[PDB]
Order: sequence, then structure tokens, then C-alpha cells
Amino acid sequence: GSSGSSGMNGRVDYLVTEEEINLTRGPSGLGFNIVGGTDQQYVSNDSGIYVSRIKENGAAALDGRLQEGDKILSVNGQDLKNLLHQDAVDLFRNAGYAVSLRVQHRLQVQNGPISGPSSG
Repeated sequence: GSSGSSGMNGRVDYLVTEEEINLTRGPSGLGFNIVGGTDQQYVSNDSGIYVSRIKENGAAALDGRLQEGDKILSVNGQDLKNLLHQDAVDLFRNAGYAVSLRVQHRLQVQNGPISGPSSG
């Protein structure tokens, strides 16, 4: 049994870390927009929930922790999958004073040397 990638040619090396962002519910809910939903799948290869934009004077801003481009894996221990855009928004509300959002930080690693002095 053989197997191959069969994908686009290019380097995709990035370190992913799992972190839990615990924010407080504002006067209404939160201060940041999200993108998700099997129908609104921010991407064709992704259907989870991500962050499109974050308020300047919102909880997501003050806390600092939460940052745009984050993929909220689960909320308060509730995996976010096979759900619609409305399904994700709702859960965010049910959360309550304490909203736990487990996001994954994935940044492209600088794969390559650097022009400088003798590297120790």
C-alpha cells in the first residue's frame, strides 16, 4: 500500500502550540469577530472557528492574549466542529462570565540561514 501528498509544491513548516485563552464576558459578550460554519467555512480545507478582526477597546484587546488569526479549537472544553456559523456564535454566548477559548498558535518558522557574524 503506497501513499503520497499530491499537493502544491512549497514549504509549510510552522510550529503549532495549544493554549487556553480565558477572557471575561463584557457588558454584552465579547469584543472580537469570528469566522466559522460548515457553510461559512473560512476555508475549503478548514471548517473550524477563527478570528477575523478584534475590537480596539474590547476584552480581546485589553487582555492582549487573544490575537487575530487564531483558531478557536474548543470553547470551555466543547470541541467546535460539524457546526454552523450560528452554532459557534451561540456557544460563545452560553459561555458566561468566564469564557475559555482553546486556540492554536501557528506561525511560519523562518526556515533559512541569516547573513550575520559567526553564529555561536
